[PDB]
Amino acid sequence: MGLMSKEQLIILAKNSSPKEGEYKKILELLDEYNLLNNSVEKNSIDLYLKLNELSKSIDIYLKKYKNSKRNNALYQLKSDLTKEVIEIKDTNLKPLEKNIHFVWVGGMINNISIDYINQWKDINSDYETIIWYDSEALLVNILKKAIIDSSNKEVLTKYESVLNDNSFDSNKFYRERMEVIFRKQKEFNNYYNTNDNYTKSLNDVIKVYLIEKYLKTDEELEKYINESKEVFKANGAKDIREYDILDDVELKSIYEQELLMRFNLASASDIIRVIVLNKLGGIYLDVDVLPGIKKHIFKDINKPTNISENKWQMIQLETIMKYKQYIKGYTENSFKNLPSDLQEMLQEKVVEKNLKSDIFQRLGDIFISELDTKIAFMFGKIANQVLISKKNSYSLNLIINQIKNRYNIINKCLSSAIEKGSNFNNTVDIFIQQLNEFYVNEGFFVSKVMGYLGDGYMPDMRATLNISGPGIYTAAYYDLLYFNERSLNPQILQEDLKYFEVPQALISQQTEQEINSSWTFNQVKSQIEYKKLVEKYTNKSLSLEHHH
Repeated sequence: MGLMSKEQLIILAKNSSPKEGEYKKILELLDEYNLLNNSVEKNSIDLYLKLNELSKSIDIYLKKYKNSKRNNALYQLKSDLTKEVIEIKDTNLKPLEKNIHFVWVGGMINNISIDYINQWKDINSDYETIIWYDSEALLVNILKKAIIDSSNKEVLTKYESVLNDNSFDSNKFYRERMEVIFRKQKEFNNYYNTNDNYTKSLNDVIKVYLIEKYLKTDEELEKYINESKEVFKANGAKDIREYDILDDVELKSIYEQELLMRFNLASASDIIRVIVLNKLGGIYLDVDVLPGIKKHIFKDINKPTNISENKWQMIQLETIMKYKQYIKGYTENSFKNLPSDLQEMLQEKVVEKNLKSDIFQRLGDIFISELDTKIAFMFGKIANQVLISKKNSYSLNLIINQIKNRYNIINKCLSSAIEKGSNFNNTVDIFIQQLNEFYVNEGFFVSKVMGYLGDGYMPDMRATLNISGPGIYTAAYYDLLYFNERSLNPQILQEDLKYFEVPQALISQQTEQEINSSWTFNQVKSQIEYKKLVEKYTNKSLSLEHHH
């Protein structure tokens, strides 16, 4: 079923007055949509654009004749347009390109990640599995760590005689450290643009800079580079510098601003995964996501009442790995603490299965609309750890426009702030000032991006989420469902988002590497990390008690 017919709307909206010109436009647009929906081609994108026309046509009538008796039928039709978008998205399916995309930029990929990736390769021989990396950025993590470690040492040496004084605390440490980090980020980019270094190979530039200013040896860095490239080539990885991934001059600059001025590798990967999925299609996966476990394996075992569903999945993965050894070295700590009769029931359900494909669910043939882009949910929230989309999808285009618009705003106020700012703290203050003065309409957005310059270095700042992360996907889905562009304050409910969910049957998210990497740089973890930093870099040790 689709939209109401034109004669159906005529009967619902009839009154004694003649048809207004704006009403006739709605009616002919409705006719055009319904004729479009009954054709051989039925192209999802062409149908969506016609709905967008219809939506703008209803808004024109509703604002010109705000008391018309037709408005009740017309508002109903307007509501139906959003429901119709969902129906097109889920019935005009085309086969998904059989690509599995992983992204690892900034350094060497971990060997356990290769093990996880290989589980996906084995189960989906009909898919091409690609590990995307950046051959020019293999030293970025080393540079970032060198910048952070020298800023730790610099601050802790400057305040060593006051670390146990009353005024100095962990929050003062991170504020003073952020000034040093900002300065050092500034130092590198000055070197990056000195003479002709901006046209030399980025990897060579970073290597020389690390030798020159951070006491690295050419031998040890060359070894890291070549050994990482060896792992990548041994697993059929693809360099983004060689497959025209960085075609878009705007997106390339955004990628490299995250890569080289914020050293925010999570954000840099947020960019690349969107670019490769839009260019080639398929499914993107974080390297710590494993295939889904088939529903019927453990169905007859009762989950203990206290144990969460996420911990139940951990136990299932641990059971599989303990008795099938698909990934060697997988933890069994959760399994070991279970009562022995539950261990024995879990073990039996695994040992009775013969094939790895009998336990894990293969991707198989996936059908999806050109309008769609699916996203994983974790704890009821959308997370871009898994994405599914055809190439050049309509929703990926909306997501790309969200990135470009958001970085346009951020960079316009960051450049203003850097010009007017004398240090890190007043640069941030001017940044926030400029954001509020010129985006008075968007206070929800300004609140989410305030801490851009401190993200990853300061406790309780994660602006990235609403610039390159899941926050832009919420906005893009609102753009699609309610016929808007580049919206910064979406009004979309938890129900509308779940029409975009990656089927849970396809993924196991509660893996050992996922849980290890899952963290939150909040106040308490910052205080723990600061406490260890003091003992590492000085001979003092943090008091537990405050002296009166």
